[PDB]
Amino acid sequence: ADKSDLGYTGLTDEQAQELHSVYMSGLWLFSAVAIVAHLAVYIWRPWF
Repeated sequence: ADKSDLGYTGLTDEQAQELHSVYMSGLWLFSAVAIVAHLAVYIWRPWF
């Protein structure tokens, strides 16, 4: 016995993602690009 609005059950996974997916999405975004800001910045110095 539970909600999952015996239909909301599915769309949930999507809404439930509206807060989750998105979360783990921007999460690994500013956590990778940043890493670039650390390298990409000290990476455009050397060229040879």
